[PDB]
Amino acid sequence: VKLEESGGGSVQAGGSLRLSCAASGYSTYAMGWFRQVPGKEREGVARINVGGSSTWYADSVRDRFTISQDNAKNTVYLQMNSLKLEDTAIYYCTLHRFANTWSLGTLNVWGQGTQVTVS
Amino acid sequence: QVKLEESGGGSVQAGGSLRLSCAASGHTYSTYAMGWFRQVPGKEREGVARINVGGSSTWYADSVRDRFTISQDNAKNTVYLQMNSLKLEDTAIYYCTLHRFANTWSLGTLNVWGQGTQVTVSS
Repeated sequence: VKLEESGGGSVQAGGSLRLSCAASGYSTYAMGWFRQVPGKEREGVARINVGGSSTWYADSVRDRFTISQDNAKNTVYLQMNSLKLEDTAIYYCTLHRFANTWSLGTLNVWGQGTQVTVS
Repeated sequence: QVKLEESGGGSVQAGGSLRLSCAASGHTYSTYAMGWFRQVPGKEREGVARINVGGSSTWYADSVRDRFTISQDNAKNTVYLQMNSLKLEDTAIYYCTLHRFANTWSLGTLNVWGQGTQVTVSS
């Protein structure tokens, strides 16, 4: 399976950006984003069960970001709003068959990610 | 040193398709980022499409996702950009560009650059 990522770049504090990630190559699986701020370890940001319904957000982004899916297109979307300097990071699309394993990162499929720079 | 050899592009009516290609020669890494930026009239260059040569991950600008597709021939250090459903405002100079690192690639500044290939879209 391959991951096709979109979006990112620079944005003014308080603004918005939209990411997307399409997976190509299971009927249901977990997909979403982790991020890595320079100097920090990578951390989960948001997940959705593609082909299911459940979502998860890191408390630091809940109510500012929205994750959604297009299951027919095996694609997820991350609407990032109210951006803060602390959100500057590489955002990585990542997938696993199972949401519990997805949370750990270690066994996931990983994209090369996209930079988001909040000024 | 590394040289980027560009081909493709040209002119088409809106709704049509064009392809670009770019081959790197010289010192290349085991994996590296290659793809295109473009410079539309009045604007500075902006990232369009990236692939991890020697890997599989791709990235697209939001404005081109789904219409454009980037692919590779890893062993030939070549990438390809298939542009479908082209719009007037896809008119631009398209530059092949390379960096060792995908996230540095996105900045442009530190990349190796091709000469650029014109794309024009007529109504």
